[PDB]
Parts: sequence; structure tokens; C-alpha cells
Amino acid sequence: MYGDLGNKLVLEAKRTKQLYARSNQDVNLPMYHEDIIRNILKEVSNLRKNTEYLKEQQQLGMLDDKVAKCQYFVTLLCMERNKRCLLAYQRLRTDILDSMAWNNNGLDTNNLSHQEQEYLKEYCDLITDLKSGDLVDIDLSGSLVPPSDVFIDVRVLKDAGEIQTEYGVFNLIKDSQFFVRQSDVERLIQQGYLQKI
Amino acid sequence: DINIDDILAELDKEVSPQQDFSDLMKSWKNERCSPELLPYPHQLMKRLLNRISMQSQLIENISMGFLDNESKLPLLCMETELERLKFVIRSYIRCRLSKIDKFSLYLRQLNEDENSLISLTDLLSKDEIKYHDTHSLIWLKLVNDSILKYMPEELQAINDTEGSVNMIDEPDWNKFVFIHVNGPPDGKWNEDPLLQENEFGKPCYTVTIPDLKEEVELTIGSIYVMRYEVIRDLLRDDKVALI
Amino acid sequence: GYYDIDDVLADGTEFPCKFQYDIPGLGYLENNPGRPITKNTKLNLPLWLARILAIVGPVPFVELLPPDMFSTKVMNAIKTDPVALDLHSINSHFFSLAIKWIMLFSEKELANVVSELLLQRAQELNHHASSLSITNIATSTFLLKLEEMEKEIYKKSHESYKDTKRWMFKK
Amino acid sequence: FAPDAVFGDRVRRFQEFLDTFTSYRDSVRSIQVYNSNNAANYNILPHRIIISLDDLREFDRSFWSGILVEPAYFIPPAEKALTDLADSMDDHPWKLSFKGSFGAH
Amino acid sequence: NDDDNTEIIKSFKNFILEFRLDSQFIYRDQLRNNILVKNYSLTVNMEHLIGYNEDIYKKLSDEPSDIIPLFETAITQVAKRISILSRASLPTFQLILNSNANQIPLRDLDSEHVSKIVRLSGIIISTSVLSSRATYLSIMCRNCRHTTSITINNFNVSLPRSCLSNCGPDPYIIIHESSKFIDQQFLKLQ
Amino acid sequence: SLPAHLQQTFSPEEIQFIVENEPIKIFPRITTRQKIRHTRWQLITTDDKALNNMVAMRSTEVVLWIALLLKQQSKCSIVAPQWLTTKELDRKIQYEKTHPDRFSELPWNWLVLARILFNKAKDDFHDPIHELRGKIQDLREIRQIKVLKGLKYLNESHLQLDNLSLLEINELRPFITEIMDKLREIHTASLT
Ligand SMILES: [Zn+2]
Repeated sequence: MYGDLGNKLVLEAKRTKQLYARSNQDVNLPMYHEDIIRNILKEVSNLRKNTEYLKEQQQLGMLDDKVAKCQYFVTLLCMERNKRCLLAYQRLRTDILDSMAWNNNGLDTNNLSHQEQEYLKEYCDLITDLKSGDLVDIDLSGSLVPPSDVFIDVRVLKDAGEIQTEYGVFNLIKDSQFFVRQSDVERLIQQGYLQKI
Repeated sequence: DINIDDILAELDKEVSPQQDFSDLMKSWKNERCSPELLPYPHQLMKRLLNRISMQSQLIENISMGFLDNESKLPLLCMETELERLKFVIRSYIRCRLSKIDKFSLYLRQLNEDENSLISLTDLLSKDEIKYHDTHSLIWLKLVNDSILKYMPEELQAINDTEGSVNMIDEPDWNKFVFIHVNGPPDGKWNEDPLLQENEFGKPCYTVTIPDLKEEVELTIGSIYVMRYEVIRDLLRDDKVALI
Repeated sequence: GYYDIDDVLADGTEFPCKFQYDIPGLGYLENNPGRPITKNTKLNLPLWLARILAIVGPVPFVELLPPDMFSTKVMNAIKTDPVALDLHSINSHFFSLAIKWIMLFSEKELANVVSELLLQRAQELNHHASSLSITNIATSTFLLKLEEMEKEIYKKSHESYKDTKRWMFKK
Repeated sequence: FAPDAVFGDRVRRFQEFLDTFTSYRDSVRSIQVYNSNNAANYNILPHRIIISLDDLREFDRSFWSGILVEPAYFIPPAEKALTDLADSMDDHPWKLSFKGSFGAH
Repeated sequence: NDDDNTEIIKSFKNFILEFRLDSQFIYRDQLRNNILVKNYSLTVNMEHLIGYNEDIYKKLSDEPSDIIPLFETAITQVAKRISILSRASLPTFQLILNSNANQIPLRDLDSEHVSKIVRLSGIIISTSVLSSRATYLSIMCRNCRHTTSITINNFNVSLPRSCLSNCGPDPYIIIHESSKFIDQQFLKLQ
Repeated sequence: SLPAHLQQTFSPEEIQFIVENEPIKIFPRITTRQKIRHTRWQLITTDDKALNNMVAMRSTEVVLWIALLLKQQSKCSIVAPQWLTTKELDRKIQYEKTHPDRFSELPWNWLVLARILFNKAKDDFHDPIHELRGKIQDLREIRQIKVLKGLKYLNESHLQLDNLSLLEINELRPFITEIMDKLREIHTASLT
């Protein structure tokens, strides 16, 4: 029956929601269900053909004030349901992509639809437009854990050689350790090169 | 004895950056916990961003003066101050951007509704107006090409209010929130019109839960879990604040 | 919410419907597009459809028969022992569906019973959410009997307690 | 606390319950007239009633939970009240039985 | 004797209420967390008991069959103090022990280990049904109906031989309505 | 743009950040008040005067994050607030035991500030710190009993929690608001 593929798709939605919600990291979101979506869209096209057939046959006039009213209303509701299921799935994966944008890309691509890939590009362009405009003195893409300590120990987890910072350098020797201003290394903690606190 | 405390008061009587930071803290705390998107403090945020810019330039200038008496400790306090302050602004803005994500269609409805007593440019920042417009356009393009291209003309609208389920999500106005009953921002309990005496002669505000047709006395200096709509104007006037 | 996935799922559950008219063409609900639906046909329809056909008609096109999940058997089971009851086995979305049913037919008795159920289970749920490790079998059994609605409230509550305990004891 | 001091109140509360849910009075009288007819007509129904435990809850939750959690102090007064009801019907101790919604029990 | 038992009980109450590592009162927290989910027991690590006050562990290991009941009693008192408001009921809490002492293999256990705390390992080959043991007997005399009660701790008990003030030769019977019982299970370890 | 767990509550770290903005009394171990016979603090979130005019062991009041930053070094000692002493905590415990319905009027920051100062200023307490930790623990346990009693009376209408801490509130918030919301939704659904 016409609601079923929508239910399969939103059960998929719920499972990917749980997959994302169980962990602190961004779990790489699962494959876009192109096949179920195409089955739904074909089902919607069939329901559209049924409305077309019926609105043709209202010229022929069979009991239309009730019977055609009922057939039309039911198939219309089937289409509303299928729209709701499709938009619920797409809105969840949109929400997760927005989260990933702010977490990393605004500072696994095969699993997205091409609309979702170019959407993620445009949304990263938007985040960068915000932190590049007014309010620029705040790195709007930065962390939301409050700054507890200004100086921190950090252990170098992967090697990256000599890099400059605002008034000096760090030579990121493997398994060396710094005592350093947190604001001068936060980018490297996010990028996974530095370990502690 | 003859009381003289007023005589002594009339003899004794003979903006600030700290208040701005306190107002920012109040705005952040109220924003985080409320269901509604609260109106943006335009002037306060202009002043705060100016101070962050100037204080950063100051810390730069002193660092150059060190590079080109020499106690580092006040510079450390200045640096971690700007880090803490920038965190508050970051958390505040990111929070209300999330609210704009939730209520993008409702905010569009407030923009479209010519009869509205709220204009979107009262409620949102310039940057939030930009974000709302272009995020709405980009998400709408995504779902148009992906999904709504294939629906009939009955159903291509993304803000359908008449369907079997309403597409426009709005704030849960009667959502429960914790509040602390400040009383008026001045100490002048005599000047507040809504303030009144409770039993035992302690001040309060009475508010009516409209669904239940029940009055409740929000006594000053005590904490309540309340429907947000029921307290909304007391919150607008700072008579209560969200914990 | 329109995009609230647990609401989209709850709307997908099915309720017993009795049709009030002979209507051609709707036989695909009875798995054959080529035949009518007849008056006093008794059929299970999803709630997203049954909600609408029970109001449009005049007599509406459908009457909704009392579902088993709100039968006198289940209501009596609720009213004896709220915390021991396996609501998940009754229906995984019982609270959302009860809210929808109360709204669809204004029913003070069910509103009271479901409120009593929610409150009395909220006590036990908070006990298991508050207790933290330093999973316990007594907790592990209780979380089976929770709805998806209650599982969400439990995860959020328990995560709050766990986060607070973490902050208090780890430097 | 001693059980005897509360026995009378428990008796009259179960009597009020039986008076309220009069299907139990009808059942007692139906059993009695069946047995009288079959005794005279020359096979016998027992002096036993199944009470819906839900009815006793909806009447008085305190007495209901008394039957569940402390039956040694709550079934004897209930059976005394039932026996007195059977005595109040026209012309032996009557016993109780239970059905429905035991929950954790 | 009961003065010394009171001092032992107070010592254990202090162990629960005072023992702390890295800012957490692990036994207060564990006791509360157990009470919320309604399991009335406490799991004690004997490393912590030794570390707190080795005199207590010396008392316990000297004669556990007398000292374990007193520790359980101490746990009940703390349980009430941290979960029931003082002046506005719980069963006797089971004491569970975790240990890392050197194991004795099953075949080496013999007369020198009688009444000692013992640690061992094996495979459970059988598990019997849950028999019922009394924790608390309500008691009365068959003739004069003198009424009393006997609290029981399951570490090695009887009824009294004659009445506590003629009542006949063997006078006491149990009252099962006000007596209290617990599950007991037998396991066979190979 | 806001994480799922920060959507409608504060993290415990954010609660600490809020509490860190409170003033606290310190004994300086540096002198910054210049004699009549060099860098100044030049803050913008809080008052600059006290830090610019410190003298060693003349006690003075500064915002707590600065007091902790100084106490990270030997350059300060943080004076405990008056409530955080053995006799005062014992008075609050007796109040809590004496009044089962009310919460005692400990300041809203009490658990957070106790945690902060026991970890970062363990040597500044006049009282032995093990007793202060014990009595803070007594208070949290008793107040938690009262919390459980209070949750038996959740409503579709409102609730009152006079002297509950910021941290205790924040710990309970994603439960109480959810349950009262769902009771409201059940109740309002019944209305014609
Ligand atoms: Zn005797």
C-alpha cells in the first residue's frame, strides 16, 4: 500500500539518527537511499496518473460529488504522506550535514546525493561568509566548551615540522610536549595533531 | 525614637562595560533556555563588538611594545578575558542561529505577514537576516531539485499550513522553563505597577495560566517552573530571568 | 513537528476503521484497485489516513472502532501497576498515539489515566536515570519496557546526570 | 497497630463495595435460588464469588492494595462481609475469588 | 559485648561515610545508587577497607562470621541516613566483598581455613532452587502466648528451649505473617 | 549549529563559567598599588580598580576566574565565603533536617564553588578540608532526598523550587521540563 515505502524510509531515518546520536564524534552518515527514494517518486508519479485519470473522468461524471471526491482525497493524502516521509529523511540528513559543516568543514563523500554534496558546499560557503563579515573578531566556527585554562600542556601526537605562529614557532616533533597558550594551538587540537586537554 | 534614615539618605547622596557584560550574560542565559527566538540586543552587541576590537588592538599594541615594569600577568588576564568574552558571544550567536534553523519557515511567515506587529529586522541581526535568507534558499533548492519537483501543483509548497499536518514549525509557546523572579531591575518595588503584596506581606507578581483559568503568585526571590507564554512579558521587562 | 521522525512513525501505525459508505475504486485499500469498498467494511488503516477519513463526510466516511491498545484490558493494566507494565510491547509509541487519540476524541478519562501513567513511570525512570556506575540488571530490564518517547526522555535525563557526575569528580 | 481494631471498618467498606457493584449481590442470590430449587426439586453451585479486582480498585484503592499486599488481614473481613450479605438474602461461610490486572503479582 | 558491637558498627559507619578517593565518596555514592534501583546491598573492595583502617580488616578477617553482620547493620544505618529524612523502611543490606587476595585452589582448602575468608575459583556444575531462610522470626509461646522475636544472621540458630516468663516442654512456635524471609540458593562448584 | 546536548540546557562547564563570573574575596601576595615616592590590568568585563590597587594580605574582592588564575600561581589565596565553613554548613544541615519541605537558603552557586575551591584552593581553608567535603556531601544527599519527594507532585500547571541550586536545577532540567511538557500536552489535548 502507498504508505509503506515512506515507512521504510523513515525507519531508515530513525536508525541513522541513532547512529549519529550515540557518539561524540561526527559519525560518517550512511548511504543515501536512492533506491527507496526512486520507488517512492515512481509511486508518487503513479498517484499523479491516478489523479489525472480521475480528473479526466469527472467529465464522464460517475458519482463524482462523493465517489470522485473520495478517490481524489485518498490519493491526495497518500501523496501528502509520501512527501512527509521524503522530507523527514532529507531534513534529518540535512541537519547532520549542517552539524558536520560547523564541526569541521566551516573551520565518505560518496554517501551524499549530488544535491547534498553541492548543498554542503553552499552551506560551508555560508558559514565562511558569516565569520568573514561583521562579527569577524569572534571565530564563529570555534568551540562551544568554555575556555577553562589559558595555558595548557599539549603532547605532539603526529609530526608536522616547523610552523610559525603569531610571534614564534612550534616544531611539531613526534612525542614532544609543549606548555603553551591554548588559543595558539586550538586549530591543531581540532585537526588532530595535539593530544592533551 | 524619631526615625531619621531618610534625612541621612538625602545627606548621603551628596552604561558601563561591566553592566554590558552582565546584560550579555542575561541575554545568553535567557536565549539558551527559551523556546522563542528572543529579539536581538542591537545596540548592546554593537558596543560589545567595538570593545572586543579595541581591546584586541590594545593587547596587540602592548605586545609590540614588549617586543620592540615588564610584568606579563595583566596581559594574561587581558588575553583570557577576551577569550572568555568571545566565548559568550560565540555561544549566544550560535544558539540563535540554531533557533533560526528550527523556525526558518515561521520567521518567513512573520516576514510575509503584513499585519504582524513584529518585523524580522527588529528580531534578527543583519548577519542573521543574511543567514536566514540564504540558508532558506539553499535548503529550498536542495529539496526542490531532490523531492518537490516531482509533486503535483497541489503539493509543491513547502510552507503548506492547510494540509493534513501543518508544515510550519513554530515555537512551543507553553513550553516549561525554569525562572528566578528578580523583581524590577531597580530596587524600587514601589514603582513597579504589576508587583503586589502576597500573603505574609512579601512582594509578588500574579500571572494567570489561561488554559486552566488559574492565578499563581510569583513571589520575588524564588524559583518556579512555568509555562513560557505565561511569563513572557515579565521576562520581556526583566522582572524574571530564565535559569 | 512536521519533520519529527518519531511523529512520522507514530502516524504510520494502524487503527480499526469501519467504512460508512459504498465507494467504488478504493478497493486498493483492500489490495485490489478494481473493486469498491462497502459500508460496514471493517479495515485497518494508517492513522495519517484514518484521522482524516473520520472527520470528512454529514456522517464521516469512516468510523474509528476502539483500538485494543486503549481497551478496558489495557486501561485496567495501567491503573493497577504503571511501573511494571510493558508499554513497549503494547505499542512502541503509546504516549504519542494516546495524545493523538485524546485530541481526536476529547476523552477526559483517558487523559487522566495517561497523565497518571506518565507521572508514576516518570518517578521510576528518574530513579534509573539518576543511578550511575562507579549496566545494572535492574536497570537493564526496565529500559526494555520503555516507549521510544520515554527512551528519549531517559537518554536525555541520564546523560544530564552522567555529565554532571563527570564534571563534579573529574578535574 | 492491631488488626482487630480495623476489622469492622474493613467489613463495612467491603459491604459498601458489594452494595455498590450490585452484580455481586445478584450473583449471590442467583447461587442461592439455584441451590434451593435443586435441593427441593428431587447439581449444587458453590458458596464462592469471583470479584473483579478492578472493581475493588476503582471503589477503594487502599482496600484493594490491602487485598493484594496483606491478604491475611483483608480477605477475612471481605469474606465476613460477603457472608453477611448472603445472610441478608432470604433463607455457611462464603468464600472469595479474584480476577484481573495483578501487575507485579 | 554490645558496647564493643556498637563500636564495631560505628567504625563501619565511619568507613562508609568517610572513605574517599579522588574527591568521590565511592561507598556513599554506591549505596545511594543501589538504593534508587532498589537493590539493598553494597559491594565493598577489601583493598579499600584495608587502606582505610587495617584494624577493621583485622577484626573482619579474624572472625568474619561475627563481624559481617555488624558491617551489614552499619550499612543499613547509613542507608537510612542518606535516603530517608531523619525526623519528618529498608531490609538488612547484604554485604558483597570484592578481593584480590591469593586464591586457595579448591582441593587445598581444609581444617586450617574453617571460618576464614577464602578466595577460590571453579566451574559451577549445579544450581538449586531458591529455598527460603528467615532473617526475622516472630515467635510466641504455645501456652501463655508470650510474644517475642528473633533476628537471625545466616553465618552460624534455633528457637528457645523454654518460655521467657508453666508452659510445657518445648513451647515456641513461629508466626509467619510478621516473620521475614530471604532467598537462599545452593551451588555446587567443581 | 548548536550541538544536540546544548539545545535546551547548559553544560556543567558552562555552569562553571557562569559561577566563575562571581566576585570572591582574596588575600593578594603581590603589590600593585604604586607609592608616590609598568602595566595595569585594563579589563573590560569586570572592574579594573581592585587588581590595580592590590597590597599583600590586604584582603580585596575580584572576579573568581582572575582569583583562580592568580591562585594557579602562589600570588593569591582565596578566602572561603562565610557559608563554606564547618559551623555554617552544620547549621544548614540542621535546617535541612528540620524543614523537610523547604530547601535551605544556600547560595545558588554552592556546589559549583565548593567543587572549584576544594580543587584549586585546597590549602586556603581554615577548617580541615576533609570535614568540609563531608558536610557538602551531607547537604547534597539530603537535598537529593527532597528533590525526589518534590518530583511526586509534577503538574500540567507549574512548580516551585525556592532555594534549589543552579547546578541542581541544571541537572534536573532536561527531565522536569520534559515531563511537565508531556503532562501539558496530555491535558491540553483533552480540551474541547
Ligand atoms: Zn509461655
